Amino acid sequence: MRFKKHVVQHEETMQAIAQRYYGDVSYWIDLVEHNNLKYPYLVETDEEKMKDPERLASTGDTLIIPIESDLTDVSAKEINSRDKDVLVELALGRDLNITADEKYFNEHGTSDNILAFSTNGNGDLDTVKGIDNMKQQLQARLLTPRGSLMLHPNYGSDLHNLFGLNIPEQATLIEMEVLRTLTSDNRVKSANLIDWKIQGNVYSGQFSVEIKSVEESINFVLGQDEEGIFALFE
Amino acid sequence: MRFKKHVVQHEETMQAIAQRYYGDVSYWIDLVEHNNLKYPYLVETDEEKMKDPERLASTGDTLIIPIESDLTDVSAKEINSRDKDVLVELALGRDLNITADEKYFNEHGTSDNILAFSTNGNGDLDTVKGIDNMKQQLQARLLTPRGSLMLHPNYGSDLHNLFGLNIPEQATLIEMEVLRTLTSDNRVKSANLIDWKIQGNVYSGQFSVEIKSVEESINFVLGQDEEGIFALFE
Amino acid sequence: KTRKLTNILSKLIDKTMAGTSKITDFTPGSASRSLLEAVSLEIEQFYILTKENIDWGIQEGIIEAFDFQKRQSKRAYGDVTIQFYQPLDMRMYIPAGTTFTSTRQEYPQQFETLVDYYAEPDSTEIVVEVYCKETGVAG
Amino acid sequence: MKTRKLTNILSKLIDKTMAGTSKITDFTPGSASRSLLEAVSLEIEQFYILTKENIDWGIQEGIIEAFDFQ
Amino acid sequence: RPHASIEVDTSGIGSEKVFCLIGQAEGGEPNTVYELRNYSQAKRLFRSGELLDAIELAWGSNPNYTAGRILAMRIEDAKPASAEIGGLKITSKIYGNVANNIQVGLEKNTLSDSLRLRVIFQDDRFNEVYDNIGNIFTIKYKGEEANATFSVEHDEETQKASRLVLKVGDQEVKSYDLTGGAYDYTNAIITDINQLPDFEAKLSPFGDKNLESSKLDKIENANIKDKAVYVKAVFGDLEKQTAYNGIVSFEQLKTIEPFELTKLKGGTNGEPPATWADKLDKFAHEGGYYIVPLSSKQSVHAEVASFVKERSDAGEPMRAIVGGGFNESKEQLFGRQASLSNPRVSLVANSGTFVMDDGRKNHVPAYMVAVALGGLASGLEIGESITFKPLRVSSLDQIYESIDLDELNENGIISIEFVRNRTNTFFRIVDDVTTFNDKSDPVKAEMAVGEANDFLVSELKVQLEDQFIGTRTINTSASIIKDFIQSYLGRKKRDNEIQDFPAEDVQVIVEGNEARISMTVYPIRSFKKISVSLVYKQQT
Amino acid sequence: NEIQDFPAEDVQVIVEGNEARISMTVYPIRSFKKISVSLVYKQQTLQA
Amino acid sequence: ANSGTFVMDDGRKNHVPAYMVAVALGGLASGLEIGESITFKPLRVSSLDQIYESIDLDELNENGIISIEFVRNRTNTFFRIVDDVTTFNDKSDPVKAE
Amino acid sequence: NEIQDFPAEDVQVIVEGNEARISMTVYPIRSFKKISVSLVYKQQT
Amino acid sequence: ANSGTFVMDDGRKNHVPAYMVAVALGGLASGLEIGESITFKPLRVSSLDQIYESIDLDELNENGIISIEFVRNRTNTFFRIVDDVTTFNDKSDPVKAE
Repeated sequence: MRFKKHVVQHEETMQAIAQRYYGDVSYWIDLVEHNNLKYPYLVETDEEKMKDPERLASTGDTLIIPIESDLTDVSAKEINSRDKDVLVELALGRDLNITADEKYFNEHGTSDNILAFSTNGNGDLDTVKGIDNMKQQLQARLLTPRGSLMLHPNYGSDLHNLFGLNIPEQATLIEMEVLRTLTSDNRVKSANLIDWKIQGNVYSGQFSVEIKSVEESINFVLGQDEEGIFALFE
Repeated sequence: MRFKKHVVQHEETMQAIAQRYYGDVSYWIDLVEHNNLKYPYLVETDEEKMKDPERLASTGDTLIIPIESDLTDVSAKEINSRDKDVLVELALGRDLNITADEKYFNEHGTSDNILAFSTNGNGDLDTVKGIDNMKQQLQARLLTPRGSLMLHPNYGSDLHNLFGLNIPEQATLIEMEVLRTLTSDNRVKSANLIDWKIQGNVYSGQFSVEIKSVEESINFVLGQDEEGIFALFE
Repeated sequence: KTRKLTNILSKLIDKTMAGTSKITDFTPGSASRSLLEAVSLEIEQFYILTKENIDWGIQEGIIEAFDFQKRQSKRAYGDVTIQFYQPLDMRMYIPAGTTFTSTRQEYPQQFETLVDYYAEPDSTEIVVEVYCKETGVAG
Repeated sequence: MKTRKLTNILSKLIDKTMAGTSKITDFTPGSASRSLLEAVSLEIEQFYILTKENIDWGIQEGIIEAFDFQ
Repeated sequence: RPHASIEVDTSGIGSEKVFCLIGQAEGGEPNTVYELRNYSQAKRLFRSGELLDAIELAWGSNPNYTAGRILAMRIEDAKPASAEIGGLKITSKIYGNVANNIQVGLEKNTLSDSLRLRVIFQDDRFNEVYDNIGNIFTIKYKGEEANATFSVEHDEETQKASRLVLKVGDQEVKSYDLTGGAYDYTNAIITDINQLPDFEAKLSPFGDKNLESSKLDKIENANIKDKAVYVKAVFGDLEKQTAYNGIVSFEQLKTIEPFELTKLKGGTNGEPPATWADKLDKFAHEGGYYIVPLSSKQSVHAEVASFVKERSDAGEPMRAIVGGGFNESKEQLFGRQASLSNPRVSLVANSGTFVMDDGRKNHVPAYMVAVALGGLASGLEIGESITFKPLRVSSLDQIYESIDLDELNENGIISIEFVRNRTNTFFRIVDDVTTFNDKSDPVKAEMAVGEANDFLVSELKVQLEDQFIGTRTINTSASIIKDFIQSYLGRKKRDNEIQDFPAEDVQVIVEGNEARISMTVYPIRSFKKISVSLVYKQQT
Repeated sequence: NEIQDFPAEDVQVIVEGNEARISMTVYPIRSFKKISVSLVYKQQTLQA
Repeated sequence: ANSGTFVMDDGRKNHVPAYMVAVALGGLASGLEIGESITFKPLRVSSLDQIYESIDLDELNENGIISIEFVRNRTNTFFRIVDDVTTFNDKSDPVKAE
Repeated sequence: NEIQDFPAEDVQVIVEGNEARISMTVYPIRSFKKISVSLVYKQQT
Repeated sequence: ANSGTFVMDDGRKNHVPAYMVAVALGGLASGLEIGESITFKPLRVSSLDQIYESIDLDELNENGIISIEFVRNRTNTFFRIVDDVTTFNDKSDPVKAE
């Protein structure tokens, strides 16, 4: 259950509040009955409220409006930028940082024993959030061979076997495998080739990944309020 | 109930009156019976009427023709120009003048405590009628913020929030809001943009408003005769 | 028994029309209709006030004459002492709502001041009044 | 409730209105100001009458309630 | 500061051809023009007389073309009734003998110890009482000392209240010198007197009079401890009593005294002026076009003719319609037409009867018919003719034959012919001819044709003065002038006020201050002969 | 519209030493203080 | 210029001087996009120690002083910022003034 | 919306040794401070 | 030439001499763009001590003296300036005469 709570504004009236929320002034008597107010409902200052603190409310006192509010179906335009940042951070999850020391496992991508945990400098375990989290998860999936992870046959990639000849065919195989691995992530709305080239031994390519938009993540997280899990089991 | 009343014209006959109104001379005996006339129905002058004032009528006396007349379904062409002016004045309503001192609330359009009542110079409250009334009501609606008026959530305009950037987009928003506010009035048949421009800070625009035509207002007011309210609860 | 807002407004408009035909616009946003609506709202609020007073009188008027007081629910309130290390080096200000609490699991009740207070420079300890946030004997 | 009447309320309103401004000096029958003030004072009179009646009804109801004399 | 602004325009919603009347009236001020729109306004202003009947007729002359904004004047040099009693001067608003029967009379009320006024005028069912004259406030004492008194006295140089003193025994508690300070009104005085520990100056229960401090009357040595003594100020309070309601004004030349319910005197209607030149001048710049005097006198007719010619010479064209007598022979009409022989004057021959809204079968002379014709002409559009229009006259004193009508029209005399069984009325106007009998000249002879020309020229003059004179001279000015003229001429064509105009003929030349312009127009006319030929054919 | 018109061609500039000589022509702004208009009436006949 | 009161999340009706309001205005300005104005934005101040009239506000703005005007029954708050003027009173110069 | 507009052709670049001389034109951003609205009324007969 | 009464917004009827009317003409002309003229413009005056006739206005204008006329022909009367002629006498010099 959730309800709206209104702070009494300067020289406000109950009729104005009723019009503002219920869309009709007729509910002011219901608002009085629910809040248990005496006739001078909104006193000028706290000196009048001292006469009867229980049954009177002054400026800056909080009223309760029993309308069943729900955090979904709320216009994203109202939400503050910090609130949107926190919401997308929740949507994209928080995880222990393992992709620290990028150079080392970039020098040995196909091998095992490549990545490890790290500390945040404050004596606690390091953590990657939001975009850093997505980076970590996408790197780990791409780097993991498919079928090597226990309890998860399909998690990973087949790039360890695509060290083939220098022709466009193997390039296309690599590209298709990379697109499959990126599409396997539920959060990745789509992925597509940008450019590639062959320099004899060395292959080079680059991709573009569109994660779910702010609006979708906000809708997902605010829907999750109904359950209260606020966690990701994808 | 309403009936037609005919003034006896010079050397008129009952047969001519019957032909003129009932479209047939046969009703002259009914006209005699209803008006209770003796045989010399339309005497030459009042000297003959002195012989029997009750049962005779002279020139300039008023007869009653019991035909159920109704002020609607009357050709507007017959109505006198003054009568049409009074009818449209009734249609567009009479109200207490508050938009006096145009300069002051034009200098402070967005603020409150901008307009006030005034006197007509004859020790009575000032009143605006017809076009002046429409001007007052349209100015007041445009100037009123939407949702600020008690008992009327939708009355007003959102121009107080449209003090945005200097681009065509905000211009279009202003124009759309103004068209919405003008369309909200029932009497405004339509409104449309004429021209607009931007001079850095200052925005300027002009609109064209077509109020309901003389014919429609005449039909509305003459229909209202059946009820007798002659007032506006729009 | 009592009139209401719509009825008061309608009767006001009818009486105004009957008094004079100089006014005929009674649409929303009209100055005259706004004024009558405001008067109607005030009269409806006075009607509710009279209803409250009569509902109190029905159940408390007669018995009160015989020195019998009905016990109303109240918030526990009292005085508390605040001591300073030294005389104040400037005018201290304690805003309304300043919360006072106890360091025990036996009394999680929270107390707050309902008025502003000022401690003068010369003072060294000042007493203020606090009100329990919860009605009942728990305070 | 002091049992005011319409004429005194209207007279008081008109007197204050005159005292606040010398421009308004037309309070004849059919005038806008007189009609508005008349309507307001009439509603006040009806409020006072009904308040008296409701207080009489409340006294009977409290007599019935206090002693449970159904 | 930043703020929103809003403008509204109304010039697109819309000459008016205002109509004038001068004549005898039983009420209203002399030598004063008024603007009339409603019949109740004229009845309040003009209590009775022929002028009110002419206003009614004009607004009821035709069913479809009644005139508006009729400008009226009273020719009677009347005076208002007045009387004197004690130091008072009594003077009524109404001019004429009607004010003599206004009853005025002062009395005293013993319960309130206050003068009373009662004014009765039974003609209008007026009866009012102004009780509680003076009695502005009550001085009351709540102490237990030996005595307590007050005193207010006048300053003889200005008859203003010199002082206002409260005393306990013999000495003073506090004195308010009313001739100085900020205590100009009694309320400033009472608001500070009530603050004294043991004194009160409660404003009287008989309303909040709020009179000037300097106008308080002379009262000294009265017991406060025993009585709630009244300071009165009867003359200054009579302004509050007669603030808004009251037919009769009052002034003081001295002391006021009660007196009997006495009727006024001196109210005089006055004889009518012999010459209306001074009366007519007041309509110099009123904007009226059609004026009709309510008189059968040939001298007045010549005066009006001179007046309308002078105003037409001053750029304000006007026209007049005249008539008189009951059943005037054709010789008199020809003599009157030969005496006038003016294009801007029209003569009316027939006189008859009209059914007023009040029910009076008013038999009237011929100038009342000329009023009705003027009101119908003014009701018509610019350049529309009064030919064959219905008049709604009940009856006429004569029924002229087809030869008599042809003689009257050939002599430039307007006439009305009986006609049977037409849908509107049993009478119609035969022609809109003027006194000028040069039928070859259509401008001078026909009322409509010249009215079209005069309104066209006046409107062109006013718009050209308003628009371009005083402005700047730039390259676009000439083009703009031509476009404005073309738009005006297309507006006139659209309204059927002209027949047609060639657009190319409009030329504009600009050189320094001057702006030389030229144009051509085909002017408006209304049909006066309609011919129809038929051809019969058969097949075998 | 502070000036009426000016021909650009007339704007000639001579430069010699420390002296600069300029010639120009300008048509001064003017304001209307007289309007003379002539009107002529003509007959017309319409057919069909 | 204006000083008033703020309802803290802790429940304190903190009556504060004018620099706390200047903190709030700064935080709102920094919250806005680059080159967006703090004109007519809501402030959510509970109350103020003064209610300046339309002449007093016009004097303060003509002297290059920021002020807050009471306003009734608006959807967000009962107060708004009238202008984003600076102390430099050369209104002709838009860079320095605004 | 951080500027009103800029003409692309006005942007010039000149390179000579170390220096890089550049020039450009911009129409700067503003937020409205007066909003005006005029109305015209018309009818048909 | 003309002197008249100006109804102040404060409610005082300022029956003032002719140099206050000159102050009003100067305040009108200062707001008008370069090259314009106060001719035929309204003056916003309530009343004037004299209503000059056509002969009087013509004589004042020919003598190089500014006068104001009262227009009653219109539906709504107002006062307008007739010319902006200077005190220099020769009309052959339009620059100095205007």
